[PDB]
Amino acid sequence: MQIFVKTLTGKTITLEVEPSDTIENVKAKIQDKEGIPPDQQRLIFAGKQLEDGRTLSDYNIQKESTLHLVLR
Repeated sequence: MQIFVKTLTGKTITLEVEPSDTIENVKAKIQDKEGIPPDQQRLIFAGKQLEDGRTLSDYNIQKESTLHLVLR
């Protein structure tokens, strides 16, 4: 499924992911696409900071959802 990741620079990128993917995997995908190191990535959805070892499904992230990416 497609999701959106809205960064603080004005850029929103798209990713192809599965709800069973871990947050760590998603951060690795963001690194692949945009070059941002995972340890700098703070991901937020529905007021919650996302934890590396959990999955997208754990946070009820569905198709066409938007995550917020803030850099540490």
